[PDB]
Amino acid sequence: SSVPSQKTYQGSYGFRLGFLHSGTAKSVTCTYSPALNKMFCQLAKTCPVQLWVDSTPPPGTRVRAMAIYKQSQHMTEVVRRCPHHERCSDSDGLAPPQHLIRVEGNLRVEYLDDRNTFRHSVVVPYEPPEVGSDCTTIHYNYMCNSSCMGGMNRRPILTIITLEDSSGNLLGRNSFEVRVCACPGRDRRTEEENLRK
Amino acid sequence: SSVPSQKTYQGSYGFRLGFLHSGTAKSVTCTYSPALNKMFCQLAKTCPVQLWVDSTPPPGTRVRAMAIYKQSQHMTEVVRRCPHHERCSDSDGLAPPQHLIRVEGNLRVEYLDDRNTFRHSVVVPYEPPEVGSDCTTIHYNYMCNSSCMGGMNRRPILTIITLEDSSGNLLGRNSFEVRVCACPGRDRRTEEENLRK
Amino acid sequence: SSVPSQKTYQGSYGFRLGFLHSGTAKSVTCTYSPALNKMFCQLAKTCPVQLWVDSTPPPGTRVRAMAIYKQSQHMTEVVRRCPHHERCSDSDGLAPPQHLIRVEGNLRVEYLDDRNTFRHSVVVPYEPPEVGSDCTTIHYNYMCNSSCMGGMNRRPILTIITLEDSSGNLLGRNSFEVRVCACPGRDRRTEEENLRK
Amino acid sequence: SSSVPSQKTYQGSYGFRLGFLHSGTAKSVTCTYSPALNKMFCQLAKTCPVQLWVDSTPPPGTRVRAMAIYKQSQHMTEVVRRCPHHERCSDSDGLAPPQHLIRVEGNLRVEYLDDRNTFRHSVVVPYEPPEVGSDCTTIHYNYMCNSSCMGGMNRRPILTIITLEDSSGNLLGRNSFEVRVCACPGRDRRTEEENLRK
DNA sequence: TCACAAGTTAGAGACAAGCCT
DNA sequence: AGGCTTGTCTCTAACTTGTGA
Ligand SMILES: [Zn+2]
Ligand SMILES: [Zn+2]
Ligand SMILES: [Zn+2]
Ligand SMILES: [Zn+2]
Repeated sequence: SSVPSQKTYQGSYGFRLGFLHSGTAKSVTCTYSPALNKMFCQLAKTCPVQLWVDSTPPPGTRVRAMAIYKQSQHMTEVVRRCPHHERCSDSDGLAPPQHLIRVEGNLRVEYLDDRNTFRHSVVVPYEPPEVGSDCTTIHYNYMCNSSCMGGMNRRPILTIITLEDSSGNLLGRNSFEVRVCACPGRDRRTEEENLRK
Repeated sequence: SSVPSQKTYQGSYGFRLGFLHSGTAKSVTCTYSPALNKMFCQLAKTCPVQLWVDSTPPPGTRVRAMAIYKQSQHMTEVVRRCPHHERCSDSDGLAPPQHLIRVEGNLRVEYLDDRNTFRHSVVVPYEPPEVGSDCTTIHYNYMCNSSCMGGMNRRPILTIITLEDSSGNLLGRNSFEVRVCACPGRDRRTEEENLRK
Repeated sequence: SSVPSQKTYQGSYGFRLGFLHSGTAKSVTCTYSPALNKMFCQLAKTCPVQLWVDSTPPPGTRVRAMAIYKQSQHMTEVVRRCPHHERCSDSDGLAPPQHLIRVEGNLRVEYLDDRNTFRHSVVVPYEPPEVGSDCTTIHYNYMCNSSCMGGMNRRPILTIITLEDSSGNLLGRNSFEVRVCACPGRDRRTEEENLRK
Repeated sequence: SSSVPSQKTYQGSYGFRLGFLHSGTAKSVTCTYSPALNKMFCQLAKTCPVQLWVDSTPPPGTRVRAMAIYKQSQHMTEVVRRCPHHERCSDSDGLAPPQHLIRVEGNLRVEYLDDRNTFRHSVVVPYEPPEVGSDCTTIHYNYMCNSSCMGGMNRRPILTIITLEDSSGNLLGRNSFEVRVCACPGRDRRTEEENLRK
């Protein structure tokens, strides 16, 4: 219920977000719009999100992803999966059915059903970039189209990536808008070229 | 799931179906296509169906309405409501959430499934035309759009109306196709003008 | 399945990959394209890969070969043999049926299943160049066409050659694209001459 | 290997004949029949209408079996089944076992069979008289693998044997036709015809 | 009554690509 | 090996179809 802050806060470690340049090819599964700060992606397909830091955080550091409705009218409402996809039986064996945001590839992922705020969140332990890399990449999945009747229902959302210590304190925070659709390449091009109005 | 017969059969009482002429307007809620034998109607809106008989059946006679998928590859599936709509709580106080076809106004209505075929059906006791009238009218509601994700899923259906004695024996039968869409007038006009081949 | 990095990393030893000049003469079994960094080869045929290093590594050092899908959409998916080639009598007695990449000769070869990751890989104990030669050559086999239905399914892959300490630490890695087809000479000549567009 | 059922056309005591729909070699058709080749070109999992013609209505309890056998002699004794790939992806009919190549749409009294001795796959429906004004009974068949499926039919042509049987399985009538399951029926039929003459 | 939003589908040739004249 | 075989791409588009000036 209570709205988590979305204010971009790099913190003491210079926590920034990175994405791949994929282009609006109309055959792409996931693309990012720097102008809109928005990720257009297909249902249940891979969403590569990069983590850039000026300095390596202490071990036991985890990262948290949470979805919140963008419009102020809907902010108090928890982001859940539509009743259909919830009973679709597509679980990876790790993620709860109702959760929208999943993490594939990571073995020690945890899924949170917040006792008080009722909000859904997913966490993985932070890992420094492999030797010679510049950043850590996390693959996210979104388990419902933005237009799904019974959940997001054509309401745009934001994904909040939060860097936490082992205790759960805030270290860094960044965010980006997400549209889950059938044609990311088409809808990104359309939406970008509509911003002129 | 064994497929109920759909062959029309007027029987010993000359059981016929009647409909209202509403015309493919722009703001119409329900419209019947004689050429297609198909009823285009909005979600949860009133669908008037008339019952015509040559001779008044014995008392205790019941009228059943059942929905089946028209296409052969889907016939063996039970027609229900989408996971979303069966949880929206729009219940009229009488109908169970998962039933697609409702009857409004009729207090002596019963909502049934079948012991073996598992199919949903709604019944009302047949009442003769009040003196002056030549038929009796039943108001049906369809509680899911034909395109409902998780429900009918863009699959067209047939509504089978059967005249039964108290025991459940067949007395008469008729049927028609149903599209539950947002714009009945538009979609009926489209399908009819597409039949020109 | 943790996504293994394709970060080309020569490390402290200057680990580089070399190949034989075989030419795109139709009727070659295995050829390498320097421009594409891509190896075109026939099914189950010998693929010579030689290892170039500035300084001889300590004994107990091993060389690991692993397959991975090039595209981001499929990167999360493990690389296996098609369901058909899995169950046909191919096994040399050493290699598991599921594994795509195997090593000819080299009796000290080991194939792992990676309980946690589930990713297939094959290892060889590193042996210094024989006297006169300036590199160590390894003969690899690819046990499925790139176009194998149910397997790679026309999706291009990369082979990740990693240099490892016995404990499994990273010393250096390189990678190259692999197309397993019927006509390597034809397909290489075609793909190279298409890059001019 | 597995023994070979006879393919010889035999109309029997009831004049059992096969009928097909005239569809033409369109460039977007899903199923077409070539009278010159006695061959049906069709897409995977798409409906294949097959008609059953009889002179005299046979006794009640008589059945209709459909079975696929390889046409070429060196492959006839091999059993025809779905490729290892298509076998493992749910295509479920709601009825049909995953491994069966030939399916039947609509008919709920369908049975998917496996011979005790020949180990061959076969699909059986109870014979039902023409609902007149039809002069024949039509059956919707599916083929759940392309003829070129690696690990399956593997580009080997096949024959579909339709047999009219009594309750016990005795032969009453038998006809057959060649089947190519491809992506482009209209193209492949037009090609092979324009190759047969002359 | 239109225009838009946002998921599903289609054309036949131009190719991909494995196999056999 | 050249020719052919045979399934896929290209993929806008046009078509669904519910929602909105
Ligand atoms: Zn959904
Ligand atoms: Zn619904
Ligand atoms: Zn294979
Ligand atoms: Zn197959």
